[PDB]
Amino acid sequence: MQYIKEYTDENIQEGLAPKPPPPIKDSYMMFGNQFQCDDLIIRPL
Amino acid sequence: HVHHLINEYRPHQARETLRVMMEVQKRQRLETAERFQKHLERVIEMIQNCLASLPDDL
Amino acid sequence: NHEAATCLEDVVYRGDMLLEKIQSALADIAQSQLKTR
Amino acid sequence: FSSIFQRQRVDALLLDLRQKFPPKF
Amino acid sequence: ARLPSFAIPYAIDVLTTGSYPRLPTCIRDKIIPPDPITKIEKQATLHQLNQILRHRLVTTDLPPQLANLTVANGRVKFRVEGEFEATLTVMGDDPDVPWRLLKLEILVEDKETGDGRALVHSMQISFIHQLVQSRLFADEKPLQD
Amino acid sequence: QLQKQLKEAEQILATAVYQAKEKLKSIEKARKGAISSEEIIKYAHRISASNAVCAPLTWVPGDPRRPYPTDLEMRSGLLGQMNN
Amino acid sequence: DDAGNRLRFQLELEFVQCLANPNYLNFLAQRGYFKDKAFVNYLKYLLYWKDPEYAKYLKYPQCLHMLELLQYEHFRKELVNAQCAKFIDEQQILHWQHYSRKRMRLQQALAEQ
Amino acid sequence: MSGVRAVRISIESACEKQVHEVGLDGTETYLPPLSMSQNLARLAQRI
Repeated sequence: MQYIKEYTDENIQEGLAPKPPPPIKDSYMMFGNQFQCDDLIIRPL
Repeated sequence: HVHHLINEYRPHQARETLRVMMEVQKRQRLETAERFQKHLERVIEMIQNCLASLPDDL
Repeated sequence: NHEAATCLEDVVYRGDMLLEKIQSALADIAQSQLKTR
Repeated sequence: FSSIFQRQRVDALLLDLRQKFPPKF
Repeated sequence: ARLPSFAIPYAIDVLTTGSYPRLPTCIRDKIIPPDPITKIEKQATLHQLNQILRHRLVTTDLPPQLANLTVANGRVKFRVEGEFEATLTVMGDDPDVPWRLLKLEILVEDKETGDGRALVHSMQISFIHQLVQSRLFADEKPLQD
Repeated sequence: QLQKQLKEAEQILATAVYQAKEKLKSIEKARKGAISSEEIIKYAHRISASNAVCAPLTWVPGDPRRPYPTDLEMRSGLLGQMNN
Repeated sequence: DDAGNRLRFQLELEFVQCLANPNYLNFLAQRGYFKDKAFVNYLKYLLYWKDPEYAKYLKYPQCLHMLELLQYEHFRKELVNAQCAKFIDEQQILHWQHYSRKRMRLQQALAEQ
Repeated sequence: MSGVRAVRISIESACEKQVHEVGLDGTETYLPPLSMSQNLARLAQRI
Protein backbone atom coordinates (compact mmCIF):
# COMPACT_ATOMS: atom_id res chain seq x y z
CA MET A 1 0.00 0.00 0.00
CA GLN A 2 0.90 3.69 0.24
CA TYR A 3 0.84 6.43 2.88
CA ILE A 4 -0.53 9.90 2.15
CA LYS A 5 1.06 13.10 3.45
CA GLU A 6 0.25 15.79 0.87
CA TYR A 7 -3.16 16.85 2.16
CA THR A 8 -3.05 15.45 5.71
CA ASP A 9 -1.32 18.60 6.95
CA GLU A 10 -3.44 20.70 4.56
CA ASN A 11 -6.58 20.14 6.61
CA ILE A 12 -5.06 20.39 10.11
CA GLN A 13 -4.66 24.16 9.84
CA GLU A 14 -6.53 27.35 10.71
CA GLY A 15 -9.36 29.13 8.92
CA LEU A 16 -10.21 28.27 5.32
CA ALA A 17 -6.71 26.86 4.79
CA PRO A 18 -8.25 23.34 4.83
CA LYS A 19 -9.51 22.69 1.33
CA PRO A 20 -13.14 23.45 0.38
CA PRO A 21 -15.44 20.53 -0.50
CA PRO A 22 -15.17 19.21 -4.05
CA PRO A 23 -18.10 19.88 -6.39
CA ILE A 24 -20.49 17.15 -7.43
CA LYS A 25 -18.93 15.09 -10.22
CA ASP A 26 -21.10 15.42 -13.35
CA SER A 27 -18.73 13.44 -15.57
CA TYR A 28 -16.88 10.12 -15.65
CA MET A 29 -16.30 8.60 -12.23
CA MET A 30 -13.30 6.28 -11.92
CA PHE A 31 -14.47 4.11 -9.02
CA GLY A 32 -13.09 0.59 -9.22
CA ASN A 33 -13.00 -1.69 -12.23
CA GLN A 34 -16.39 -0.50 -13.51
CA PHE A 35 -17.21 3.11 -14.42
CA GLN A 36 -20.60 3.60 -12.71
CA CYS A 37 -21.19 6.93 -14.44
CA ASP A 38 -24.39 8.93 -14.16
CA ASP A 39 -27.45 8.51 -16.40
CA LEU A 40 -26.36 5.06 -17.62
CA ILE A 41 -28.67 2.62 -19.36
CA ILE A 42 -30.00 0.08 -16.87
CA ARG A 43 -29.64 -2.98 -19.13
CA PRO A 44 -28.86 -3.80 -22.77
CA LEU A 45 -31.75 -5.17 -24.79
CA HIS B 1 -33.87 -15.48 -25.10
CA VAL B 2 -35.54 -17.40 -22.25
CA HIS B 3 -33.15 -16.09 -19.57
CA HIS B 4 -33.44 -12.35 -20.26
CA LEU B 5 -37.25 -12.24 -20.28
CA ILE B 6 -37.93 -13.61 -16.78
CA ASN B 7 -35.87 -11.11 -14.73
CA GLU B 8 -38.03 -7.98 -14.61
CA TYR B 9 -39.15 -7.78 -10.95
CA ARG B 10 -35.96 -6.67 -9.22
CA PRO B 11 -36.84 -2.94 -9.37
CA HIS B 12 -40.53 -3.86 -9.55
CA GLN B 13 -40.53 -5.73 -6.22
CA ALA B 14 -39.20 -2.68 -4.36
CA ARG B 15 -42.29 -0.62 -5.17
CA GLU B 16 -44.77 -2.88 -3.34
CA THR B 17 -42.68 -3.43 -0.21
CA LEU B 18 -41.68 0.23 0.26
CA ARG B 19 -45.41 0.92 0.25
CA VAL B 20 -46.85 -1.80 2.45
CA MET B 21 -45.06 -1.37 5.79
CA MET B 22 -45.52 2.39 5.91
CA GLU B 23 -49.30 2.36 6.15
CA VAL B 24 -48.78 0.26 9.30
CA GLN B 25 -46.80 3.10 10.86
CA LYS B 26 -49.46 5.38 9.41
CA ARG B 27 -51.93 3.05 11.12
CA GLN B 28 -49.76 3.29 14.24
CA ARG B 29 -49.84 7.06 13.75
CA LEU B 30 -53.59 6.68 13.29
CA GLU B 31 -54.30 4.28 16.17
CA THR B 32 -52.43 6.66 18.43
CA ALA B 33 -54.42 9.60 17.02
CA GLU B 34 -57.85 8.56 18.34
CA ARG B 35 -55.84 7.46 21.35
CA PHE B 36 -55.29 11.17 21.89
CA GLN B 37 -58.96 12.29 21.89
CA LYS B 38 -59.87 9.21 23.90
CA HIS B 39 -57.24 10.56 26.30
CA LEU B 40 -57.91 14.30 26.08
CA GLU B 41 -61.69 14.14 26.51
CA ARG B 42 -61.23 11.48 29.20
CA VAL B 43 -59.46 14.06 31.32
CA ILE B 44 -61.85 16.88 30.43
CA GLU B 45 -64.57 14.70 31.96
CA MET B 46 -62.16 14.29 34.86
CA ILE B 47 -61.99 18.09 35.00
CA GLN B 48 -65.77 18.22 34.58
CA ASN B 49 -66.62 15.92 37.51
CA CYS B 50 -63.96 17.58 39.67
CA LEU B 51 -65.57 20.90 38.76
CA ALA B 52 -68.99 19.32 39.30
CA SER B 53 -67.82 18.10 42.70
CA LEU B 54 -66.03 21.42 43.31
CA PRO B 55 -69.01 23.25 44.93
CA ASP B 56 -70.68 20.05 46.18
CA ASP B 57 -67.71 19.33 48.46
CA LEU B 58 -68.58 22.36 50.62
CA ASN C 1 -48.70 10.64 4.34
CA HIS C 2 -48.11 14.40 4.11
CA GLU C 3 -51.56 15.16 5.52
CA ALA C 4 -51.17 12.44 8.16
CA ALA C 5 -48.26 14.48 9.49
CA THR C 6 -50.51 17.55 9.51
CA CYS C 7 -53.46 15.68 11.05
CA LEU C 8 -51.18 14.26 13.73
CA GLU C 9 -49.44 17.57 14.47
CA ASP C 10 -52.72 19.46 14.86
CA VAL C 11 -53.99 17.26 17.68
CA VAL C 12 -50.44 17.46 19.03
CA TYR C 13 -50.91 21.24 19.11
CA ARG C 14 -54.26 20.73 20.84
CA GLY C 15 -52.26 18.79 23.40
CA ASP C 16 -49.61 21.52 23.34
CA MET C 17 -51.84 24.49 24.18
CA LEU C 18 -53.82 22.38 26.67
CA LEU C 19 -50.73 21.12 28.52
CA GLU C 20 -49.17 24.58 28.56
CA LYS C 21 -52.33 25.92 30.18
CA ILE C 22 -52.83 23.19 32.77
CA GLN C 23 -49.16 22.99 33.73
CA SER C 24 -49.53 26.69 34.45
CA ALA C 25 -52.83 25.73 36.11
CA LEU C 26 -50.67 23.28 37.98
CA ALA C 27 -48.05 25.94 38.65
CA ASP C 28 -50.20 28.84 39.88
CA ILE C 29 -51.50 26.67 42.71
CA ALA C 30 -48.16 24.85 43.00
CA GLN C 31 -46.15 27.77 44.36
CA SER C 32 -49.31 29.11 46.04
CA GLN C 33 -49.02 26.41 48.69
CA LEU C 34 -45.37 27.30 49.29
CA LYS C 35 -46.26 30.66 50.81
CA THR C 36 -48.97 28.96 52.86
CA ARG C 37 -46.11 27.11 54.62
CA PHE D 1 9.67 6.41 32.73
CA SER D 2 -2.01 16.82 64.64
CA SER D 3 -3.72 17.90 67.87
CA ILE D 4 -5.12 21.00 69.54
CA PHE D 5 -3.64 19.62 72.82
CA GLN D 6 -7.20 19.74 74.10
CA ARG D 7 -8.24 16.57 72.25
CA GLN D 8 -7.46 14.71 75.46
CA ARG D 9 -10.44 16.32 77.18
CA VAL D 10 -12.31 16.44 73.86
CA ASP D 11 -11.92 12.69 73.45
CA ALA D 12 -12.46 12.07 77.17
CA LEU D 13 -15.90 13.61 77.15
CA LEU D 14 -16.38 12.13 73.68
CA LEU D 15 -15.59 8.86 75.46
CA ASP D 16 -18.41 9.79 77.84
CA LEU D 17 -20.58 10.13 74.72
CA ARG D 18 -19.56 6.64 73.55
CA GLN D 19 -20.72 5.06 76.79
CA LYS D 20 -24.06 6.90 76.35
CA PHE D 21 -24.45 6.84 72.59
CA PRO D 22 -22.51 3.76 71.51
CA PRO D 23 -22.29 2.91 67.81
CA LYS D 24 -25.45 1.03 66.88
CA PHE D 25 -25.87 -1.63 64.19
CA ALA E 1 -27.05 -15.21 -16.44
CA ARG E 2 -28.53 -15.07 -12.90
CA LEU E 3 -28.57 -11.86 -10.81
CA PRO E 4 -28.45 -11.53 -6.99
CA SER E 5 -30.43 -9.48 -4.48
CA PHE E 6 -30.05 -5.74 -3.89
CA ALA E 7 -31.94 -4.91 -0.64
CA ILE E 8 -33.12 -1.31 -0.10
CA PRO E 9 -33.07 -1.39 3.76
CA TYR E 10 -29.28 -1.48 4.26
CA ALA E 11 -29.13 1.49 1.88
CA ILE E 12 -31.17 3.44 4.42
CA ASP E 13 -28.65 2.58 7.15
CA VAL E 14 -25.71 3.63 4.96
CA LEU E 15 -27.29 6.87 3.73
CA THR E 16 -29.50 8.17 6.55
CA THR E 17 -27.02 7.18 9.28
CA GLY E 18 -23.26 7.59 9.45
CA SER E 19 -23.15 4.46 11.58
CA TYR E 20 -24.11 0.94 10.56
CA PRO E 21 -26.54 -0.75 12.98
CA ARG E 22 -26.34 -4.14 11.26
CA LEU E 23 -22.83 -4.65 12.64
CA PRO E 24 -22.11 -6.86 15.67
CA THR E 25 -22.57 -4.64 18.72
CA CYS E 26 -21.05 -7.27 21.03
CA ILE E 27 -17.54 -6.38 19.77
CA ARG E 28 -17.73 -2.91 21.31
CA ASP E 29 -19.72 -4.13 24.33
CA LYS E 30 -17.13 -6.69 25.44
CA ILE E 31 -13.91 -4.78 24.71
CA ILE E 32 -14.37 -0.99 24.51
CA PRO E 33 -15.25 0.67 27.85
CA PRO E 34 -18.40 2.81 27.97
CA ASP E 35 -18.95 6.58 27.86
CA PRO E 36 -20.01 8.77 30.82
CA ILE E 37 -22.81 11.29 31.30
CA THR E 38 -22.82 14.29 28.95
CA LYS E 39 -24.04 17.88 29.01
CA ILE E 40 -27.54 19.20 28.15
CA GLU E 41 -29.20 16.14 29.72
CA LYS E 42 -27.97 16.24 33.31
CA GLN E 43 -29.86 19.50 33.93
CA ALA E 44 -33.13 17.82 32.98
CA THR E 45 -32.43 14.71 35.06
CA LEU E 46 -31.40 16.85 38.03
CA HIS E 47 -34.60 18.86 37.65
CA GLN E 48 -36.40 15.53 37.48
CA LEU E 49 -34.61 14.81 40.75
CA ASN E 50 -35.71 18.28 41.85
CA GLN E 51 -39.36 17.42 41.29
CA ILE E 52 -39.37 13.94 42.83
CA LEU E 53 -37.68 15.33 45.94
CA ARG E 54 -40.20 18.16 46.34
CA HIS E 55 -42.97 15.59 46.05
CA ARG E 56 -41.27 13.06 48.33
CA LEU E 57 -41.18 15.47 51.24
CA VAL E 58 -44.80 16.62 50.91
CA THR E 59 -45.64 12.91 51.28
CA THR E 60 -43.05 11.70 53.79
CA ASP E 61 -43.59 12.44 57.49
CA LEU E 62 -41.98 15.85 57.94
CA PRO E 63 -40.74 17.32 61.25
CA PRO E 64 -41.98 20.89 60.97
CA GLN E 65 -39.88 22.63 63.66
CA LEU E 66 -37.01 24.50 62.00
CA ALA E 67 -35.57 22.52 59.05
CA ASN E 68 -35.61 25.11 56.30
CA LEU E 69 -34.41 23.58 53.04
CA THR E 70 -33.97 24.13 49.31
CA VAL E 71 -34.14 21.02 47.13
CA ALA E 72 -32.19 22.83 44.40
CA ASN E 73 -29.45 21.05 42.41
CA GLY E 74 -30.58 17.57 43.43
CA ARG E 75 -29.81 18.04 47.12
CA VAL E 76 -32.43 18.91 49.71
CA LYS E 77 -29.89 20.98 51.71
CA PHE E 78 -31.16 19.78 55.08
CA ARG E 79 -30.24 22.59 57.45
CA VAL E 80 -31.06 24.24 60.72
CA GLU E 81 -28.84 27.30 60.74
CA GLY E 82 -27.59 26.85 64.31
CA GLU E 83 -25.83 23.48 64.18
CA PHE E 84 -26.63 21.53 61.05
CA GLU E 85 -26.11 21.51 57.31
CA ALA E 86 -26.23 18.44 55.11
CA THR E 87 -27.13 17.52 51.55
CA LEU E 88 -29.38 14.49 51.33
CA THR E 89 -30.32 13.00 47.99
CA VAL E 90 -32.48 10.01 47.12
CA MET E 91 -30.33 7.37 45.42
CA GLY E 92 -33.22 6.02 43.37
CA ASP E 93 -36.94 6.41 42.76
CA ASP E 94 -39.45 8.39 44.78
CA PRO E 95 -41.57 6.25 47.16
CA ASP E 96 -39.58 3.69 49.15
CA VAL E 97 -35.96 4.84 48.87
CA PRO E 98 -33.53 5.41 51.74
CA TRP E 99 -31.31 8.46 51.71
CA ARG E 100 -27.63 9.30 51.64
CA LEU E 101 -25.77 11.93 53.61
CA LEU E 102 -23.79 13.26 50.61
CA LYS E 103 -22.36 16.24 52.47
CA LEU E 104 -22.00 16.87 56.19
CA GLU E 105 -20.95 19.94 58.10
CA ILE E 106 -21.59 21.40 61.55
CA LEU E 107 -22.47 25.05 62.14
CA VAL E 108 -21.23 25.05 65.75
CA GLU E 109 -17.87 26.77 66.21
CA ASP E 110 -15.63 28.78 68.53
CA LYS E 111 -12.72 31.03 67.59
CA GLU E 112 -10.38 30.52 70.58
CA THR E 113 -10.97 27.06 72.07
CA GLY E 114 -8.99 25.19 69.42
CA ASP E 115 -5.65 26.29 68.02
CA GLY E 116 -7.10 27.81 64.86
CA ARG E 117 -8.14 24.31 63.76
CA ALA E 118 -11.45 22.71 62.94
CA LEU E 119 -12.18 21.15 66.32
CA VAL E 120 -13.68 18.07 64.73
CA HIS E 121 -11.72 15.68 62.58
CA SER E 122 -13.27 14.38 59.37
CA MET E 123 -13.05 10.79 60.65
CA GLN E 124 -15.93 11.43 63.05
CA ILE E 125 -17.88 12.98 60.16
CA SER E 126 -17.60 9.69 58.32
CA PHE E 127 -18.20 7.84 61.60
CA ILE E 128 -21.50 9.69 61.85
CA HIS E 129 -22.03 9.40 58.09
CA GLN E 130 -22.21 5.62 57.94
CA LEU E 131 -23.96 5.55 61.34
CA VAL E 132 -26.66 7.57 59.64
CA GLN E 133 -26.26 5.44 56.54
CA SER E 134 -26.20 2.01 58.25
CA ARG E 135 -29.38 3.12 59.97
CA LEU E 136 -30.47 4.51 56.61
CA PHE E 137 -29.62 0.97 55.51
CA ALA E 138 -31.53 -0.20 58.55
CA ASP E 139 -34.37 1.52 56.62
CA GLU E 140 -36.15 3.32 59.46
CA LYS E 141 -38.73 6.06 58.97
CA PRO E 142 -36.38 8.65 57.54
CA LEU E 143 -37.47 12.10 58.66
CA GLN E 144 -38.75 11.89 62.25
CA ASP E 145 -36.04 9.61 63.64
CA GLN F 1 -60.24 16.59 50.44
CA LEU F 2 -60.22 19.27 47.73
CA GLN F 3 -56.43 19.33 47.51
CA LYS F 4 -56.02 15.55 47.69
CA GLN F 5 -58.53 15.30 44.87
CA LEU F 6 -56.56 18.04 43.10
CA LYS F 7 -53.15 16.39 43.37
CA GLU F 8 -54.30 12.90 42.35
CA ALA F 9 -56.54 14.05 39.50
CA GLU F 10 -53.51 15.81 38.06
CA GLN F 11 -51.36 12.79 39.04
CA ILE F 12 -53.23 10.53 36.62
CA LEU F 13 -53.29 13.45 34.18
CA ALA F 14 -49.54 13.87 34.56
CA THR F 15 -49.15 10.17 33.73
CA ALA F 16 -51.67 10.50 30.89
CA VAL F 17 -49.78 13.44 29.42
CA TYR F 18 -46.40 11.85 30.13
CA GLN F 19 -47.09 9.16 27.56
CA ALA F 20 -48.75 11.87 25.47
CA LYS F 21 -45.69 14.16 25.64
CA GLU F 22 -43.58 11.07 24.98
CA LYS F 23 -45.78 10.53 21.93
CA LEU F 24 -45.58 14.18 20.82
CA LYS F 25 -41.77 14.22 20.80
CA SER F 26 -41.44 10.79 19.15
CA ILE F 27 -43.15 12.07 16.00
CA GLU F 28 -41.00 15.21 16.21
CA LYS F 29 -37.91 13.22 15.20
CA ALA F 30 -39.68 11.02 12.63
CA ARG F 31 -40.31 13.66 9.94
CA LYS F 32 -36.91 15.41 10.01
CA GLY F 33 -35.57 13.17 7.24
CA ALA F 34 -37.36 12.82 3.90
CA ILE F 35 -35.88 11.37 0.70
CA SER F 36 -37.52 10.75 -2.69
CA SER F 37 -38.33 7.09 -3.27
CA GLU F 38 -36.82 6.75 -6.75
CA GLU F 39 -33.19 7.36 -5.78
CA ILE F 40 -33.88 5.23 -2.70
CA ILE F 41 -34.50 2.36 -5.13
CA LYS F 42 -31.47 3.38 -7.21
CA TYR F 43 -29.05 3.57 -4.26
CA ALA F 44 -29.90 0.06 -3.04
CA HIS F 45 -29.24 -0.98 -6.63
CA ARG F 46 -25.83 0.72 -6.56
CA ILE F 47 -24.02 -0.15 -3.30
CA SER F 48 -25.36 -3.72 -3.38
CA ALA F 49 -25.83 -4.67 -7.04
CA SER F 50 -23.74 -7.67 -6.09
CA ASN F 51 -24.02 -9.04 -2.57
CA ALA F 52 -21.87 -6.28 -1.06
CA VAL F 53 -23.67 -4.87 1.98
CA CYS F 54 -26.14 -7.79 2.05
CA ALA F 55 -25.00 -11.40 2.14
CA PRO F 56 -25.70 -13.95 -0.62
CA LEU F 57 -28.42 -16.56 -0.23
CA THR F 58 -25.77 -19.30 -0.06
CA TRP F 59 -22.69 -18.18 1.88
CA VAL F 60 -20.03 -20.64 3.05
CA PRO F 61 -16.91 -20.08 5.23
CA GLY F 62 -14.19 -19.15 2.77
CA ASP F 63 -16.13 -16.87 0.41
CA PRO F 64 -14.07 -13.81 -0.60
CA ARG F 65 -17.35 -11.85 -0.63
CA ARG F 66 -16.88 -9.82 2.55
CA PRO F 67 -18.25 -6.56 3.96
CA TYR F 68 -14.72 -5.33 3.63
CA PRO F 69 -13.49 -5.28 0.00
CA THR F 70 -10.59 -7.73 0.76
CA ASP F 71 -7.20 -7.56 -0.94
CA LEU F 72 -8.37 -8.47 -4.45
CA GLU F 73 -10.49 -5.31 -4.69
CA MET F 74 -7.72 -3.20 -3.08
CA ARG F 75 -4.86 -4.21 -5.37
CA SER F 76 -7.24 -4.03 -8.33
CA GLY F 77 -8.49 -0.84 -6.71
CA LEU F 78 -7.07 2.40 -7.98
CA LEU F 79 -4.79 3.14 -5.00
CA GLY F 80 -2.85 -0.08 -5.53
CA GLN F 81 -2.27 0.75 -9.21
CA MET F 82 -1.43 4.44 -9.63
CA ASN F 83 1.06 4.87 -6.78
CA ASN F 84 2.34 1.49 -5.56
CA ASP G 1 -5.48 22.44 -9.80
CA ASP G 2 -8.29 19.90 -10.16
CA ALA G 3 -5.77 17.03 -10.22
CA GLY G 4 -4.89 17.40 -6.54
CA ASN G 5 -8.48 17.35 -5.31
CA ARG G 6 -9.65 14.28 -7.25
CA LEU G 7 -6.48 12.20 -6.83
CA ARG G 8 -6.28 12.82 -3.09
CA PHE G 9 -10.02 12.11 -2.75
CA GLN G 10 -9.67 8.65 -4.28
CA LEU G 11 -6.35 8.02 -2.51
CA GLU G 12 -7.87 8.90 0.85
CA LEU G 13 -11.05 6.98 -0.04
CA GLU G 14 -9.21 3.69 -0.48
CA PHE G 15 -7.16 4.33 2.67
CA VAL G 16 -10.24 4.01 4.85
CA GLN G 17 -11.35 1.21 2.52
CA CYS G 18 -7.96 -0.34 3.23
CA LEU G 19 -8.71 0.51 6.85
CA ALA G 20 -11.99 -1.41 6.44
CA ASN G 21 -9.81 -4.53 6.26
CA PRO G 22 -9.22 -5.69 9.86
CA ASN G 23 -6.08 -7.61 8.87
CA TYR G 24 -4.60 -4.43 7.39
CA LEU G 25 -4.88 -2.76 10.79
CA ASN G 26 -3.25 -5.89 12.15
CA PHE G 27 -0.53 -5.17 9.59
CA LEU G 28 -0.30 -1.74 11.21
CA ALA G 29 -0.03 -3.43 14.60
CA GLN G 30 3.05 -5.58 13.99
CA ARG G 31 4.45 -2.52 12.21
CA GLY G 32 3.78 -0.57 15.42
CA TYR G 33 2.17 2.49 13.84
CA PHE G 34 -0.60 2.61 16.45
CA LYS G 35 1.47 4.65 18.91
CA ASP G 36 3.09 7.03 16.40
CA LYS G 37 2.29 10.59 17.44
CA ALA G 38 2.04 11.79 13.84
CA PHE G 39 -0.31 8.90 13.06
CA VAL G 40 -2.48 9.42 16.13
CA ASN G 41 -2.66 13.05 14.98
CA TYR G 42 -3.48 11.72 11.52
CA LEU G 43 -6.06 9.14 12.61
CA LYS G 44 -7.95 11.66 14.75
CA TYR G 45 -8.00 13.79 11.60
CA LEU G 46 -9.19 10.86 9.47
CA LEU G 47 -12.69 10.87 11.00
CA TYR G 48 -14.25 13.14 8.35
CA TRP G 49 -16.02 10.46 6.28
CA LYS G 50 -18.89 10.25 8.78
CA ASP G 51 -20.93 12.84 6.87
CA PRO G 52 -23.17 11.37 4.12
CA GLU G 53 -21.83 13.86 1.57
CA TYR G 54 -18.44 12.12 1.59
CA ALA G 55 -20.12 8.74 2.20
CA LYS G 56 -21.78 8.57 -1.21
CA TYR G 57 -18.25 7.77 -2.42
CA LEU G 58 -17.85 5.38 0.54
CA LYS G 59 -19.13 1.86 -0.03
CA TYR G 60 -18.45 -0.44 2.93
CA PRO G 61 -19.62 -0.20 6.56
CA GLN G 62 -16.93 -1.29 9.00
CA CYS G 63 -14.33 1.22 7.83
CA LEU G 64 -15.96 3.82 10.07
CA HIS G 65 -16.80 1.16 12.68
CA MET G 66 -13.26 0.09 13.59
CA LEU G 67 -11.72 3.53 13.06
CA GLU G 68 -13.63 4.87 16.06
CA LEU G 69 -12.19 2.07 18.19
CA LEU G 70 -8.73 3.35 17.25
CA GLN G 71 -9.73 6.82 18.45
CA TYR G 72 -9.84 5.77 22.11
CA GLU G 73 -6.16 4.63 21.80
CA HIS G 74 -7.04 1.73 24.11
CA PHE G 75 -7.83 -0.43 21.10
CA ARG G 76 -4.55 0.55 19.42
CA LYS G 77 -2.23 -1.01 22.03
CA GLU G 78 -3.84 -4.39 21.34
CA LEU G 79 -4.26 -6.07 17.91
CA VAL G 80 -0.59 -7.11 18.07
CA ASN G 81 -2.06 -10.60 18.38
CA ALA G 82 -3.66 -11.81 15.17
CA GLN G 83 -6.25 -13.75 17.17
CA CYS G 84 -8.17 -10.67 18.31
CA ALA G 85 -8.01 -9.17 14.82
CA LYS G 86 -9.38 -12.47 13.52
CA PHE G 87 -12.07 -12.36 16.22
CA ILE G 88 -13.10 -8.91 14.99
CA ASP G 89 -13.02 -10.27 11.44
CA GLU G 90 -15.02 -13.38 12.35
CA GLN G 91 -17.76 -11.56 14.24
CA GLN G 92 -18.12 -9.01 11.44
CA ILE G 93 -18.72 -11.82 8.95
CA LEU G 94 -20.90 -13.64 11.50
CA HIS G 95 -23.22 -10.62 11.34
CA TRP G 96 -22.80 -9.76 7.65
CA GLN G 97 -25.06 -12.79 7.14
CA HIS G 98 -27.87 -10.91 8.94
CA TYR G 99 -29.93 -10.10 5.85
CA SER G 100 -29.31 -13.59 4.47
CA ARG G 101 -30.37 -15.21 7.75
CA LYS G 102 -33.34 -12.85 8.03
CA ARG G 103 -34.49 -13.59 4.47
CA MET G 104 -34.19 -17.38 4.77
CA ARG G 105 -36.40 -17.49 7.88
CA LEU G 106 -39.17 -15.48 6.21
CA GLN G 107 -38.72 -17.73 3.17
CA GLN G 108 -38.98 -20.71 5.53
CA ALA G 109 -42.01 -19.11 7.18
CA LEU G 110 -43.75 -18.64 3.83
CA ALA G 111 -42.75 -22.12 2.63
CA GLU G 112 -43.99 -23.76 5.84
CA GLN G 113 -47.40 -22.11 5.37
CA MET H 1 -38.82 6.64 -13.80
CA SER H 2 -41.64 7.73 -16.15
CA GLY H 3 -41.08 11.38 -15.22
CA VAL H 4 -41.95 11.18 -11.53
CA ARG H 5 -40.98 14.24 -9.50
CA ALA H 6 -38.59 14.37 -6.56
CA VAL H 7 -40.32 15.48 -3.34
CA ARG H 8 -39.68 15.07 0.37
CA ILE H 9 -41.99 12.32 1.63
CA SER H 10 -41.38 10.63 4.98
CA ILE H 11 -40.24 6.99 4.97
CA GLU H 12 -39.61 5.32 8.32
CA SER H 13 -37.25 2.35 8.42
CA ALA H 14 -38.46 -0.98 9.84
CA CYS H 15 -37.15 -0.29 13.34
CA GLU H 16 -39.66 -2.65 14.95
CA LYS H 17 -37.01 -5.37 15.34
CA GLN H 18 -33.31 -4.99 16.19
CA VAL H 19 -30.38 -7.43 16.07
CA HIS H 20 -27.67 -7.85 18.74
CA GLU H 21 -26.30 -11.41 18.79
CA VAL H 22 -26.56 -14.24 16.27
CA GLY H 23 -26.83 -17.83 17.44
CA LEU H 24 -26.07 -20.95 15.46
CA ASP H 25 -28.07 -21.15 12.19
CA GLY H 26 -29.74 -17.83 12.93
CA THR H 27 -32.65 -17.22 15.32
CA GLU H 28 -31.40 -14.15 17.17
CA THR H 29 -32.84 -12.76 20.39
CA TYR H 30 -34.68 -9.47 20.62
CA LEU H 31 -34.15 -7.11 23.54
CA PRO H 32 -35.46 -3.54 23.82
CA PRO H 33 -36.18 -2.69 27.48
CA LEU H 34 -38.31 0.44 26.84
CA SER H 35 -38.28 1.24 30.57
CA MET H 36 -40.36 3.70 32.59
CA SER H 37 -39.20 6.26 35.22
CA GLN H 38 -37.05 3.49 36.76
CA ASN H 39 -34.37 4.82 34.36
CA LEU H 40 -34.26 7.97 36.52
CA ALA H 41 -33.09 5.84 39.46
CA ARG H 42 -30.02 4.41 37.68
CA LEU H 43 -28.55 7.81 36.81
CA ALA H 44 -28.74 8.70 40.52
CA GLN H 45 -27.21 5.42 41.75
CA ARG H 46 -23.94 6.43 40.10
CA ILE H 47 -24.47 9.77 41.86
